[PDB]
Amino acid sequence: TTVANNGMNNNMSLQDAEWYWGDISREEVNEKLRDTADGTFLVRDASTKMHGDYTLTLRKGGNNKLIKIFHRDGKYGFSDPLTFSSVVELINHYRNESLAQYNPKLDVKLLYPVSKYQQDQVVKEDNIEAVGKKLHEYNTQFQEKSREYDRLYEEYTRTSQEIQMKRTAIEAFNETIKIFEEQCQTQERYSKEYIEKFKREGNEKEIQRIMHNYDKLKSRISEIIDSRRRLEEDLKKQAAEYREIDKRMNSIKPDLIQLRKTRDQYLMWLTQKGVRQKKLNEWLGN
Amino acid sequence: PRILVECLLPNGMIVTLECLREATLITIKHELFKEARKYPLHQLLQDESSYIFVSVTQEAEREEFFDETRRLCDLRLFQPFLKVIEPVGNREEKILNREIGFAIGMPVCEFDMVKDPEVQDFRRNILNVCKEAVDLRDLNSPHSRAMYVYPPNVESSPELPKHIYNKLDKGQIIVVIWVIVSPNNDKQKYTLKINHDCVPEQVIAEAIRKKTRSMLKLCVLEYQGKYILKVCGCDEYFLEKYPLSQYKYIRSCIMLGRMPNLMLMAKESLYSQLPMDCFTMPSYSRRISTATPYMSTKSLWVINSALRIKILCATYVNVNIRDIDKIYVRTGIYHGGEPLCDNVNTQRVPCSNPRWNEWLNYDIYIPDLPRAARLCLSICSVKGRKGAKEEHCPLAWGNINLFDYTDTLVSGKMALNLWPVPHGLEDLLNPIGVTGSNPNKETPCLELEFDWFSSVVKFPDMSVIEEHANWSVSRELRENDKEQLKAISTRDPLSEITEQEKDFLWSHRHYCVTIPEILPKLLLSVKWNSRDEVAQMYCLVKDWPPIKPEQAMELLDCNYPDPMVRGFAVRCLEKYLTDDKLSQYLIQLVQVLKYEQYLDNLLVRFLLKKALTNQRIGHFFFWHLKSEMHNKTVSQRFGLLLESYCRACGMYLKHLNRQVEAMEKLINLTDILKQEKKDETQKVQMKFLVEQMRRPDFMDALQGFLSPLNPAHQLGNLRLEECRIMSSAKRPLWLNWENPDIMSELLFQNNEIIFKNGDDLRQDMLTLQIIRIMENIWQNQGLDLRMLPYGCLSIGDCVGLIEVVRNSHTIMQIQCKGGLKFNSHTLHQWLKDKNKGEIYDAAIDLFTRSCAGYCVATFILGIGDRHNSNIMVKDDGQLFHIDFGHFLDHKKRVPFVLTQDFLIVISKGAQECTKTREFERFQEMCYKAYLAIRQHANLFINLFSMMLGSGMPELQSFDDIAYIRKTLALDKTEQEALEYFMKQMNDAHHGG
Ligand SMILES: Cc1nc(NC(=O)N2CCC[C@H]2C(N)=O)sc1-c1ccnc(C(C)(C)C(F)(F)F)c1
Repeated sequence: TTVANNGMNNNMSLQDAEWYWGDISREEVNEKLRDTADGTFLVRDASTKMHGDYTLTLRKGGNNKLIKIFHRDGKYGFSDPLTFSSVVELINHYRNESLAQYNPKLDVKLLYPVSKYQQDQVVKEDNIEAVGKKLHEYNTQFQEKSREYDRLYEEYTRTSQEIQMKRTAIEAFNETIKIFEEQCQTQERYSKEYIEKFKREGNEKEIQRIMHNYDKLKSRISEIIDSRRRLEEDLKKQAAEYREIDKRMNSIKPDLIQLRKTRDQYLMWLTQKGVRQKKLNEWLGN
Repeated sequence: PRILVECLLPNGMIVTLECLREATLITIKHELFKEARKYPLHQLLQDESSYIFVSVTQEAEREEFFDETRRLCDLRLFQPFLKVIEPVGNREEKILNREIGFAIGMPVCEFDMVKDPEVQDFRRNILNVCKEAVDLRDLNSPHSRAMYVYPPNVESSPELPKHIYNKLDKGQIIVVIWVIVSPNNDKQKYTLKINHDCVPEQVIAEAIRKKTRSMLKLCVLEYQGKYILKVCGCDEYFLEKYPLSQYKYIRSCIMLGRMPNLMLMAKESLYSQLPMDCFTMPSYSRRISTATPYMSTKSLWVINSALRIKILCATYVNVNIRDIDKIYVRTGIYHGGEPLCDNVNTQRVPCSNPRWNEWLNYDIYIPDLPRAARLCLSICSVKGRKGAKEEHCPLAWGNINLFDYTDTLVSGKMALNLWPVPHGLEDLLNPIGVTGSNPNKETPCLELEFDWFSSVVKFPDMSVIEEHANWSVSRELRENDKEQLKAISTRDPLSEITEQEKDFLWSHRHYCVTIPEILPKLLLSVKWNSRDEVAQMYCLVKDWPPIKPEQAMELLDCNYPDPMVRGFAVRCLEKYLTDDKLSQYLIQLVQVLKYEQYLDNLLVRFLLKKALTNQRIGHFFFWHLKSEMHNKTVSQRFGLLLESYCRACGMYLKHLNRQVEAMEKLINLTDILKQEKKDETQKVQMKFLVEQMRRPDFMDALQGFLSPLNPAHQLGNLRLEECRIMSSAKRPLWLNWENPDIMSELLFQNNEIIFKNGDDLRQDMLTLQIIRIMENIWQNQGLDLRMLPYGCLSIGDCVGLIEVVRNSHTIMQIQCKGGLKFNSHTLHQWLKDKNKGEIYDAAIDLFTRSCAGYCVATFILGIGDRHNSNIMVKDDGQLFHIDFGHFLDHKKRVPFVLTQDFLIVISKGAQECTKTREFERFQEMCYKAYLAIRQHANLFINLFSMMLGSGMPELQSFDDIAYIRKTLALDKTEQEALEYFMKQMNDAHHGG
């Protein structure tokens, strides 16, 4: 949540405020406004980097609605005329009143600042050596864990290909059994009126030989049911392996994305604090 | 060679026969029937005419093997079993269908057995396009079939570039005609003289009147209809009545300064060379879709209610109960990537019992749904234990069209399978994924229940929208807004558009008919979750003037899913886009085919019609969609398109299948080269491949097949001595094939091909495509920064082909050559040694210009660390980058640092490379190249935005394209971008 309570000085400093963020690109402002609700807003330095354009990215209807305020004769406002002086009292006036004054379509007035120092609350150890060691161990843990997640995704793809080709092989066995059963039914239809006549004329050696090589058909279907069984047990345990590998990447993905979020916020902290890559690049360049 | 194959005779008795590996069906069937007659119960047996073999392939489908000529190894049988049964079907349809299935890798009867009615309606309606294409193919047979089988390679420019118009002797091209006219195939030279303005009719007339020298009206006319121009060594034929400056062979000869190599082959010989193609209607076309559901109803604009969707349960979420506590099915009503309303979430049920039964209501009302509404189910779960802060992570995603092919709202309880999460997906839903259930069954499935009206509700025809357009209006400019509109028009597609400007755009629409460029911004300035706005915009689009194709393709990527908008864009494409730049942009249109919510629409009709009327376009279309059978998200749609193309492409099928099976067999080689061979210094390090290609069954499968990188190039006898492997990236294949035709010595006696496995050659194709459009821009604006986009083609999952340009060497190559036979002057000295003399400085000029081609390129595209091995220079002084791969950001600056050796070579070997006279000329042409790219960067944003749903692990959404947006500096002005590049090219030497 937002505590606000900046103070009694309404026309306060532009550079340090809950609304302000400075010269930030679209990627990280899209990261900030994601998973937000109505009335969530943010004001940054504009994409043109001109003198005081200072666009706004209020959230409404699931879209980062990109309001731009003007810089006419040193004043600010959503659109002409610019009857309001300062941006802080502008956003406070839209915190007090609706947006129906300038345009009718907008309904939400304002609900939630995205403060620059809300994330700064959870961070500590302002001294350089502590955050240096913390960033080093965060980076090596992130590298090892990203290698583990890449291995997990490779295993997931390999098991998906294995289970897909085994599923196709099982379907091929199913089609083979269907063809063999249809052939068996057809030959029963032909042979229900064939064997007993050659019995009636009195000879059985040909019948026992054709019965022997007919039993070869039932023998063959007997081992191919065995092969389909050994491939279907294989399919079931490989599906279980696929499920547990998906469970492992289920466990590995979310702490990975929040660790990446913390790494990004630490990069932002180093950027705003002013120290660039001086000694951290020496370890990674080895 | 000794396979014991068992056969199911239709009398019933069981026979087993030995079979050879190379034996065909006729070779084995004769002794099969012989020893079947020898074996007892020879009563129902008769001749082989009415008996047909049936077996199940390794792709798990029974299919009759009517074609008796096929070998045993071509059968691809999972088990050595055959069956003997009556035909009970058609001959030609079944050989055609099996060949189609071999060209896809999966048979047509898979399409037969799938019960999705949209698939079969697509299969019915594609034959309309096929029959129209083959009717226009033979409307002027065999003349039109000549342009089909061998396509002209012309551009859309009747004129010529100005800086190459001065490269000739006052607009005149010296060619050589290598016509034989000899029973003893004697070759000879006719060096001959043409301008550039005339069509090949005057060229063949001049060749007739100059051929008749040294042995001297109607004769010229009858030889005109009996002779034709052919490029030597490669199968391009000059056919159509075109001004001959557009043929790419002639323009490439102007580029490189080489004289063109042509001949006069007989027209009737070419006509007899191409076989007559046949097109037969399918068996499923017998069924007519005239349904009479004895049970027209009301439309969307009479039913007033809210969108209520009830979630019942998931089948089984694939989670772990130990570390994950609760799950939820946060949904979203998307229009591409734009949420049409708020993301309504479900309850936070535990993962033990994934049952919801929640009637999620949505802010959108029923009449205000757009045509391309896309529900986005997503199983994502809170897997973080924090105070008043929930950590969210996607697990399963799945998109659903709210309207079907019938163009009606979905209703009734229905289950649907969910796709797994993509690699590194930032968003919790998936805006860009296609609509449809997962074909695999062992993935989590979830149940939905729409607002069951106990009826069907139909989105109306455009008459209702047209009347509502006149209704809603009832419910001369200040030029500042006009120049504001002009300013909006020049903005890139990823421009930061504001609702001040969006409301300005929507409030002034009938005044936007003056400029056509403003349309895609007007796409983003309308609320798709509206009733009047969509009707107004449809009324505008119906009366909207046509668009240049470069930004008419803007309406095609994932942000513009509207069927009417995409239909207008496709209409503008077929009205304006030409064949050469269709084949240029073919990869992008192939990837746009994913973004279609349906199967049958106008884009697929247009791309099929252009593919079935052009061998080059159709061939590259087939290979581009064949490369993505491993992508199961669009495997069905693209497989249907391979089925349609292979139905209506003609005899190229055979050639196609040959190269396909060649590639497939070659792919198989890399499997043994990768899975079995993963070590070093054994007895079979190189001898194994020599012995394996010494096998006749493998080498005969690589004979006489056309090159997959170019249908004009044809591949013949393999040279096992000149085939080897490398150890550069992941051990690819060096393949050498002699060009079969006799006149091959003019261009190249041998074709070299890299066959690469281990890396995805799909982003490399995109990079080389970018290189080719920057070539086009620089040639059009008057700067010959000759940089070569060598041909590359992905042919499946992590498999690709690269055509080799010869007389090239790495920096590592020349460095080790100098060391054996290191210093920072070896490249310039080597270029002295290759081509000295009066041409040398010109080569240096080329080496400057190609440098000015690549460095700027490698900054704009953001290619990775260009070291000394992933770059090669030619003998004529031209460099090029090969291992592109990681492009744009790909690791989250300073790409392709200008090395010292460049500073020697461009500066003529001077010791003080910093302020030589040619260096500021280099910088000036770099500036001009960047500016010429910069007013054409909207096309580049379009072309990269039409690649988001492709599936590279380094281009997903609007998180990567900001890299080219910030290197191209669309936010900045021209001068700020200039000083940006003086900054980077001043720190290129870290001070210079
Ligand atoms: C366009 C191109 N041209 C070549 N030509 C020679 O290698 N030649 C030609 C002369 C002899 C030989 C040489 N000196 O060495 S290789 C090549 C290419 C393009 C893209 N990827 C590759 C891979 C995958 C093999 C690499 F290198 F990255 F690992 C190669």
